[PDB]
Amino acid sequence: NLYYEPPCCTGEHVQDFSCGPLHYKTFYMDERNNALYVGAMDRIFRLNLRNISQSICERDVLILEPTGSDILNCVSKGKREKVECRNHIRVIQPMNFNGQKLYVCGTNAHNPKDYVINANLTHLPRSQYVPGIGLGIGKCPYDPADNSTAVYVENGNPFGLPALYAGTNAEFTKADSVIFRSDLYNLTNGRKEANFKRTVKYDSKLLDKPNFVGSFEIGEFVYFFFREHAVEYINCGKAVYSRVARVCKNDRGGKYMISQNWATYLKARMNCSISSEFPFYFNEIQSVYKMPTDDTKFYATFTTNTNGLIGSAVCSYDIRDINAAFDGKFKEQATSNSAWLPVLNSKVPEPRPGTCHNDTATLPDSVLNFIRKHPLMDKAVDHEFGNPVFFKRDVILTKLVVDKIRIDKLNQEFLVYFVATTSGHIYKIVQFMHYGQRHSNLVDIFEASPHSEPIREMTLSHKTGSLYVATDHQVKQIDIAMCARRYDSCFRCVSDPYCGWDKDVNACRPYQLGLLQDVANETSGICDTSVLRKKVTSSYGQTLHLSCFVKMPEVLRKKQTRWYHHSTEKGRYEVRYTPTKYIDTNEGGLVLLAVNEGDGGRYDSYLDGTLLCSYGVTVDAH
Amino acid sequence: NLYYEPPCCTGEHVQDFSCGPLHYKTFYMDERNNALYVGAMDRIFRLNLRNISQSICERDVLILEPTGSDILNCVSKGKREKVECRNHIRVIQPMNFNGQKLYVCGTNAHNPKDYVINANLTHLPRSQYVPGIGLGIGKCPYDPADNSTAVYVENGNPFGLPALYAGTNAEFTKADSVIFRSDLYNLTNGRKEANFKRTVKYDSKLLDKPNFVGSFEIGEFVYFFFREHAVEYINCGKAVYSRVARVCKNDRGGKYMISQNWATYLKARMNCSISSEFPFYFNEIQSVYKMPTDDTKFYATFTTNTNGLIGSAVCSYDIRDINAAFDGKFKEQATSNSAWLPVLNSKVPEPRPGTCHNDTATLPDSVLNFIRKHPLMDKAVDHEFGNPVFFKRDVILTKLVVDKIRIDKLNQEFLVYFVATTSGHIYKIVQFMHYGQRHSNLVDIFEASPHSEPIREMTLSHKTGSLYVATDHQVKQIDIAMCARRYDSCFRCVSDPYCGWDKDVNACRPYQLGLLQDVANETSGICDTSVLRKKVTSSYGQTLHLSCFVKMPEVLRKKQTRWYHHSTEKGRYEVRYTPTKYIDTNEGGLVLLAVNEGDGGRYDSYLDGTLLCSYGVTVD
Ligand SMILES: *[C@@H]1O[C@H](CO)[C@@H](O[C@@H]2O[C@H](CO)[C@@H](O[C@@H]3O[C@H](CO[C@H]4O[C@H](CO[C@H]5O[C@H](CO)[C@@H](O)[C@H](O)[C@@H]5O[C@H]5O[C@H](CO)[C@@H](O)[C@H](O)[C@@H]5O)[C@@H](O)[C@H](O[C@H]5O[C@H](CO)[C@@H](O)[C@H](O)[C@@H]5O)[C@@H]4O)[C@@H](O)[C@H](O[C@H]4O[C@H](CO)[C@@H](O)[C@H](O)[C@@H]4O[C@H]4O[C@H](CO)[C@@H](O)[C@H](O)[C@@H]4O)[C@@H]3O)[C@H](O)[C@H]2NC(C)=O)[C@H](O)[C@H]1NC(C)=O
Ligand SMILES: *[C@@H]1O[C@H](CO)[C@@H](O[C@@H]2O[C@H](CO)[C@@H](O[C@H]3O[C@H](CO[C@H]4O[C@H](CO[C@H]5O[C@H](CO)[C@@H](O)[C@H](O)[C@@H]5O[C@H]5O[C@H](CO)[C@@H](O)[C@H](O)[C@@H]5O)[C@@H](O)[C@H](O[C@H]5O[C@H](CO)[C@@H](O)[C@H](O)[C@@H]5O)[C@@H]4O)[C@@H](O)[C@H](O[C@H]4O[C@H](CO)[C@@H](O)[C@H](O)[C@@H]4O)[C@@H]3O)[C@H](O)[C@H]2NC(C)=O)[C@H](O)[C@H]1NC(C)=O
Ligand SMILES: *[C@@H]1O[C@H](CO)[C@@H](O[C@@H]2O[C@H](CO)[C@@H](O[C@@H]3O[C@H](CO[C@H]4O[C@H](CO)[C@@H](O)[C@H](O)[C@@H]4O)[C@@H](O)[C@H](O[C@H]4O[C@H](CO)[C@@H](O)[C@H](O)[C@@H]4O[C@H]4O[C@H](CO)[C@@H](O)[C@H](O)[C@@H]4O)[C@@H]3O)[C@H](O)[C@H]2NC(C)=O)[C@H](O)[C@H]1NC(C)=O
Ligand SMILES: *[C@@H]1O[C@H](CO)[C@@H](O[C@@H]2O[C@H](CO)[C@@H](O[C@@H]3O[C@H](CO[C@H]4O[C@H](CO)[C@@H](O)[C@H](O[C@H]5O[C@H](CO)[C@@H](O)[C@H](O)[C@@H]5O)[C@@H]4O)[C@@H](O)[C@H](O)[C@@H]3O)[C@H](O)[C@H]2NC(C)=O)[C@H](O)[C@H]1NC(C)=O
Ligand SMILES: *[C@@H]1O[C@H](CO)[C@@H](O[C@@H]2O[C@H](CO)[C@@H](O[C@@H]3O[C@H](CO[C@H]4O[C@H](CO)[C@@H](O)[C@H](O)[C@@H]4O)[C@@H](O)[C@H](O)[C@@H]3O)[C@H](O)[C@H]2NC(C)=O)[C@H](O)[C@H]1NC(C)=O
Ligand SMILES: *[C@@H]1O[C@H](CO)[C@@H](O[C@@H]2O[C@H](CO)[C@@H](O[C@@H]3O[C@H](CO[C@H]4O[C@H](CO)[C@@H](O)[C@H](O)[C@@H]4O)[C@@H](O)[C@H](O)[C@@H]3O)[C@H](O)[C@H]2NC(C)=O)[C@H](O)[C@H]1NC(C)=O
Ligand SMILES: *[C@@H]1O[C@H](CO)[C@@H](O[C@@H]2O[C@H](CO)[C@@H](O[C@H]3O[C@H](CO[C@H]4O[C@H](CO)[C@@H](O)[C@H](O)[C@@H]4O)[C@@H](O)[C@H](O)[C@@H]3O)[C@H](O)[C@H]2NC(C)=O)[C@H](O)[C@H]1NC(C)=O
Ligand SMILES: *[C@@H]1O[C@H](CO)[C@@H](O[C@@H]2O[C@H](CO)[C@@H](O[C@@H]3O[C@H](CO)[C@@H](O)[C@H](O)[C@@H]3O)[C@H](O)[C@H]2NC(C)=O)[C@H](O)[C@H]1NC(C)=O
Ligand SMILES: *[C@@H]1O[C@H](CO)[C@@H](O[C@@H]2O[C@H](CO)[C@@H](O)[C@H](O)[C@H]2NC(C)=O)[C@H](O)[C@H]1NC(C)=O
Ligand SMILES: *[C@@H]1O[C@H](CO)[C@@H](O[C@@H]2O[C@H](CO)[C@@H](O)[C@H](O)[C@H]2NC(C)=O)[C@H](O)[C@H]1NC(C)=O
Ligand SMILES: *[C@@H]1O[C@H](CO)[C@@H](O[C@@H]2O[C@H](CO)[C@@H](O)[C@H](O)[C@H]2NC(C)=O)[C@H](O)[C@H]1NC(C)=O
Ligand SMILES: *[C@@H]1O[C@H](CO)[C@@H](O)[C@H](O)[C@H]1NC(C)=O
Ligand SMILES: *[C@@H]1O[C@H](CO)[C@@H](O)[C@H](O)[C@H]1NC(C)=O
Repeated sequence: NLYYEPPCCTGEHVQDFSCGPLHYKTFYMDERNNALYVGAMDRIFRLNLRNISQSICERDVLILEPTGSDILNCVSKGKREKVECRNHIRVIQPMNFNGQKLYVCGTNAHNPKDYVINANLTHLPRSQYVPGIGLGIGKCPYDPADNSTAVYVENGNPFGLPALYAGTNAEFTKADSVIFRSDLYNLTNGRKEANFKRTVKYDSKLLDKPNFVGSFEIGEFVYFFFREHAVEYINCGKAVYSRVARVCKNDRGGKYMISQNWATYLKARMNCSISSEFPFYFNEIQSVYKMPTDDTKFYATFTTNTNGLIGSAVCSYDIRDINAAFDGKFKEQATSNSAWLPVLNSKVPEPRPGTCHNDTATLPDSVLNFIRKHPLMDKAVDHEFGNPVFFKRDVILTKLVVDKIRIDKLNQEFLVYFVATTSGHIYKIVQFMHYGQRHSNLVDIFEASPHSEPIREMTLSHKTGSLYVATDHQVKQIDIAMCARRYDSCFRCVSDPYCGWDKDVNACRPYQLGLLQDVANETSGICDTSVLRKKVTSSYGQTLHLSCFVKMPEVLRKKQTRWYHHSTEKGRYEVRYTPTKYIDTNEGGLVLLAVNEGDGGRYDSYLDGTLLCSYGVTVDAH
Repeated sequence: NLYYEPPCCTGEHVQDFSCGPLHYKTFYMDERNNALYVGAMDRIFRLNLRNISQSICERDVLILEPTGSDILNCVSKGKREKVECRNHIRVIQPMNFNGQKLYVCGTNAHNPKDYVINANLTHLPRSQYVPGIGLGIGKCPYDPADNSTAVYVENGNPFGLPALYAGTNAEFTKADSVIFRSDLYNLTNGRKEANFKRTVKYDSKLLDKPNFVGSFEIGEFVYFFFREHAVEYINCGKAVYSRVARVCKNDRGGKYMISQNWATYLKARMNCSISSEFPFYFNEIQSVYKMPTDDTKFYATFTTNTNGLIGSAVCSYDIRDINAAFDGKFKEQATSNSAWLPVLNSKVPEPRPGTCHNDTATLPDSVLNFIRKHPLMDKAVDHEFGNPVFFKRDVILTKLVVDKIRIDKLNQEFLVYFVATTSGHIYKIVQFMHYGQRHSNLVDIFEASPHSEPIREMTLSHKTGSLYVATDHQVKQIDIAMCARRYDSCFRCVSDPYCGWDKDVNACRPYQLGLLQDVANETSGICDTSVLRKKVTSSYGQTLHLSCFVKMPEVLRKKQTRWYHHSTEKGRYEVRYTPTKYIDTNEGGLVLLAVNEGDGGRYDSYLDGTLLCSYGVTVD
């Protein structure tokens, strides 16, 4: 009766875009030009970032479908031509080539093909040839189901030349998982200046059935995030571990026989666990996110193995801890029958393997010999505070974006995580500090996609204050703050860091100084004077139904509702549920069966000890 | 008016015995003599097995408290005098010595002491001395919080002599975990005939912080069940594994320098996992149970590590799978920096290590050298069907007992597991077979102890049809079949293997041929003619509350309540839950607000697609 929250967000603060079941995947956001590029099957879209509903299917698209030759070879004798032999876009990157243009790569019917196109989704002139395009190693997956990553890097490579860094698995029939860098071309004079870079082929010490979840350029390096079969666990069982790997941007490879291989490739296990004498590990990373303005923090989701009892967690990682693992001890298995042990630093050659050098071919061979035999660091990368930001049983958390909020006049700084689930929901998790410790609270759960439709991509725009979600059927823009629309109660309003309750107008608003807010729940009872007792009348003998929410908000549905009654000649007491007098509803409601005289009076409803709503009941003689 | 199940069982089918916070622990059940012996702090009781409330505190007890010097020395070491420095009974075993006597061992103020007493809880005459009795060191723990085990064996030991086998800690401050056999005495002539047997002292390959949960004499062996730090896991992290260890009762030890050590000690990991490409392990065994008349099956509880996300499982084991591990390949860590690998059979000496022999000192030294370096088998003992009988998230399962109901027709059988939790509850799980596949069903949950009072011991008397639970505050006898008391509905009655529904009396009775029963849920409409049916009226469109149970039984809250509405103008349709019209009640009810003309009709309540109760709604 009192509180009603409109469902969200699959019913304005929500904008949809769809041209059919085109398997939308791969985001590239250009805030300065109000553009959200979205890849799809045989297509790339340029959506209006401010309001993706204002984009038109026929206008804001560029068709990139395979040739009849590539479709023929892909079908062969037997293969699905319906989606598997289409051109699934997997890479969309900003690329400098006589101005700001887009580098695009697609699966192209199991024949990865890359392109360079204008920002307005037009081809370059037919006479315009871009050096390196269509040549070399496949730059994106052969398979639409492959989990790959890529990042186009303008600065820091050998000779100041641009290059694409990428991790991919190519065909699943063959076993060629690789982290590679494209050939270094001078795009002006067309000369190939340096050969490509790649992990040693078929070396399971470098990659063992990886699934890539992200890649970033930071400082003088490029970092890759993936999960893989844990080689160092084989003597104890089968496990999938999470990895961050690192290469120097200026890596040129070693001497003649190994010049095509990385000379600086290292990787480390990522630690996401609940701390104790027996740490509980979430071993399988699902996605990683970096704030565009912060190159020092990485936020990632991890799950247990999805067989058996399931749990998910969110952990955060500081670049100094990542690099600490790469500056620390190496791991080593001396023989195939040996334990995995740390290497004495006195055994490490000089210069230290993994450090950057302008001329890696000049490094002593002992350095290259060592790094090719010790790609794995001994240290597992420390997660901040040694515990998950957030963890949850029986949920698979996948994509995530992270926002930042500062209230400098009250000295409160919050992170807000938006984390997708395999069921199509978004978790709204706020992080805050209290007495030197980090805490989190699940602020909200809303629906972004039906259960049968997985969330394939998620990104975030600080400029538009919107979250973008891609599924197989549409793209969905969701405002990260819906204070006025979503929260009609002080109770819900003050828990959201974007919001604040205005007791004057009795409504939830975007936060500003002077509004009620308690993200950390450190002033419980702040909403007491904002609970407006609703007076109601009822005749003698008829059934009355008291309820705060029409439907209890999802994040609150598993908390305790306790009702109290205060009438004349009766002290205030808790309402015990009897079969034919007091009934509870799964929404925290109170039903009065056979109302008599003494049933009238004050009724208070508390949720985990905090006052939720109040009623004034009057009963006549009928 | 509604189905009502009264609470159970903390309040004629439940009997209590208590003489104070005496820390009741250690059961020994003598069904032939209607006795349940219970150890306690400084006390041992003999309870009437048929009805433990008949027992009298002052009459059915023998005080066994430490000497004043024992208590003095116990607090000299820095222990707490109130509880730690008392004599906690930890072993009660039947023992032949001029008749049927009892072997008793207690912690005795961190100075383990053992005794031999009569079955009626009286001391033997002081003139009568029992050879070997006196010091309990190696026989029961120093610490009341220790998890130890022991079994007294009359037959199969060297020279036909009796012996106590035990796993415990041999030192109160220093760590000396040991699996141990007492000195072989001839109790008639009083001579010490053979020395004790023990695992090599301080050898982490044999025991590494073990917590023992049971021990049994089976065939020519004694088996020990325990969990311990997983030594073969150290290169990958920290873990606790579950083990079964085995010694030959034959065992006399090797030659002169190692004569005191087992020559036949082997152990193997125990596998309790959900089967898949990535098995999910429950690694920490909590208790093990064997049926008195069956030496081929063992039933155990396993938990994940209690830090982090928690689950518990019940797995069963066949003796042949246990011995298959001991007959299989050995595990080996060649050097301290080596992987753990299986040993080529051609490298194993003869006679095969771990096999029994009348004269183990005669075994070639190479056999003894091998078995002392390779105590751990490569194979992990297969659990039956490769999956838990039953597993549950968010609960810690501890003690368990298992009953067998024999069906005459077609040689079938039900197993009923009674499994305690740390919260004081007993899970009642029936296991049944169908097309050669194993199934289980959680039939009931009831309360045997308050949450803050953990369950310390649990046993089962098939003769009396009762289980017995020991807590710090009391002993509780609970009938395993409470058909008439617990179930007042056909729905609940037919699912319990002990019970059957009688339509003539409209009640639940102990099962006999003719009553309705559907443990396997193969005739879902069996209770349709016996469901709760009633008619209700709603005036002026007031809010109406339909319901079947007073309180939904705990095991039924997991299923989905669905209401169907039959009208002459709307047909039979499932009532869609809409916030402005239809609300759910935590006890399976249906709340119709703003009743109208079209709301009238028949309302059937189904629990997971089985009819629970039906309504006839008319509106005026
Ligand atoms: C992710 O982040 C988590 C949170 O930050 C982090 O949690 C911390 O986890 C640990 C568990 O990993 C918690 O517990 C501690 O565990 C320590 C390690 O103990 C075990 O490991 C020993 C070493 O074995 C490795 O190293 C050998 C030599 O290289 C190899 O031969 C082995 O094969 C093994 O190698 C593996 O691990 C190496 C290091 O990771 C790695 O290089 C290698 O490649 C391979 O992967 C074992 O010797 C030890 O076994 C001994 O002890 C057990 C009893 O537990 C016996 O059963 C065994 O038979 C054996 O004798 C373990 O298997 C412990 O040392 C540590 O103990 C100290 O602290 C506790 C209190 O915290 C004291 O009670 C205890 O007495 C110890 O105190 C003393 O010593 C230490 C140093 O020795 C000293 O600092 C201290 O002041 C005191 O003097 C403790 O139990 C820990 O609590 C967690 N922290 C928090 C804050 O929660 C997690 O590890 C991270 N994960 C990863 C992967 O990094
Ligand atoms: C409890 O009961 C459960 C239910 O009954 C059991 O479940 C079964 O679990 C297994 C997994 O454990 C599932 O199988 C899939 O795994 C197996 C095993 O493969 C892994 O192990 C291989 C061998 O590693 C070990 O032996 C080496 C040789 O001795 C050692 O050098 C090494 O250090 C390992 O040692 C440990 O294990 C052994 C044996 O247990 C032990 O003696 C040691 O002391 C030590 O503890 C590895 O080679 C594999 O690695 C592979 O993957 C790497 C990438 O990560 C590659 O780099 C590498 O080259 C290799 O490819 C794995 O780590 C597979 O054999 C099995 O194969 C499928 O496919 C083959 C194809 O031919 C087929 O023949 C198989 O039948 C199977 O279909 C699977 O991949 C089972 O599915 C599962 N069973 C059921 C019914 O669900 C559980 O095992 C049991 N637990 C215990 C502890 O007993
Ligand atoms: C990818 O590949 C492209 C294409 O090759 C490359 O771009 C080229 O870089 C070179 C090197 O910087 C450029 O060459 C220089 O260009 C400047 C500017 O020239 C134009 O503008 C002037 C007006 O100021 C006109 O007069 C001229 O005709 C051009 O239109 C010149 O000033 C440079 O001249 C010096 O060096 C020449 C030899 O290299 C001499 O012949 C000449 O006399 C000049 O010498 C004087 O200056 C030197 C220092 O600059 C000094 O060392 C001498 O002693 C002497 O004092 C030179 O021609 C070229 O224009 C670029 N081309 C394009 C299309 O941009 C990219 O650099 C490459 N990418 C990467 C990452 O390497
Ligand atoms: C790239 O990375 C992604 C993400 O990490 C990988 O995606 C996993 O991919 C596999 C294979 O495609 C998926 O597994 C499938 O899931 C299907 C949907 O199953 C759910 O829904 C069913 C109802 O329709 C339900 O029955 C099913 O239950 C089963 O799984 C439960 C645990 O997941 C288990 O408890 C149940 O008992 C039961 O076994 C699921 O709830 C299913 O129909 C398929 O048979 C198959 O299982 C995973 O869902 C993907 N995971 C995620 C997080 O998206 C992808 O494989 C990677 N690519 C490569 C090449 O490796
Ligand atoms: C802000 O913080 C306040 C505390 O700092 C919150 O108030 C408290 O909230 C808790 C619940 O989180 C209430 O909890 C109690 O829980 C115990 C134990 O609970 C368990 O056992 C029962 C019985 O089996 C089981 O049913 C439950 O599910 C639990 O597993 C109960 O015994 C108590 O009766 C009570 O329910 C506190 O009562 C409550 N008040 C105080 C003063 O602690 C407050 O809700 C927070 N506000 C927010 C988050 O908006
Ligand atoms: C022998 O085996 C036993 C069973 O496996 C082992 O038992 C474990 O013993 C430890 C320590 O004695 C217990 O840990 C403690 O739990 C208590 C009480 O916990 C409960 O109450 C608190 C509130 O007071 C609540 O927060 C918890 O959630 C519990 O509800 C704590 O107060 C202690 O600080 C400590 O954490 C284990 O709980 C217990 N586990 C089980 C399954 O019984 C025993 O340790 C073994 N003996 C030896 C010598 O190792
Ligand atoms: C623990 O110690 C107990 C006390 O000694 C053992 O019990 C004793 O067992 C012996 C059996 O050897 C038993 O003796 C029997 O034989 C005696 C002599 O008999 C022989 O002599 C006749 C004629 O002299 C000859 O023809 C036969 O071939 C044979 O060689 C008899 O005098 C005696 O009455 C009896 O028949 C002892 O009586 C018995 N002692 C007691 C107190 O029971 C016990 O065996 C041992 N436990 C184990 C497991 O070894
Ligand atoms: C005895 O066995 C029958 C046959 O399985 C049980 O009926 C079935 O119960 C399951 C749930 O255990 C029902 O499944 C569910 O369907 C809903 C709606 O589609 C879905 O949301 C759930 O995820 C689940 O899949 C199933 O519909 C139902 N079958 C029929 C015909 O009603 C019955 O509950 C068992 N009875 C007892 C007392 O165990
Ligand atoms: C985002 O764009 C869509 C489409 O242009 C807007 O939807 C329209 O809303 C106006 C006024 O509310 C109507 O007159 C149109 O008929 C709507 N068009 C469609 C296709 O529904 C939407 O309002 C825009 N949202 C924002 C926040 O500007
Ligand atoms: C088990 O023994 C208890 C204790 O003797 C019985 O409880 C008593 O029942 C008798 C009647 O048989 C009453 O006279 C006593 O007042 C009861 N005492 C208590 C403390 O309850 C109990 O009835 C016996 N149960 C069975 C099944 O024999
Ligand atoms: C407890 O049991 C012992 C052992 O049977 C009893 O002691 C016997 O008492 C009878 C007399 O009734 C004597 O003839 C035996 O010689 C005794 N045997 C021993 C080994 O002492 C004792 O009387 C019993 N006590 C009670 C109270 O029943
Ligand atoms: C390495 O290259 C950078 C950039 O070209 C340059 O500034 C630096 O001086 C070089 N250092 C050496 C030692 O060659
Ligand atoms: C071992 O002793 C038992 C009984 O003591 C006997 O039956 C068996 O034959 C003996 N075996 C050998 C090899 O002496």
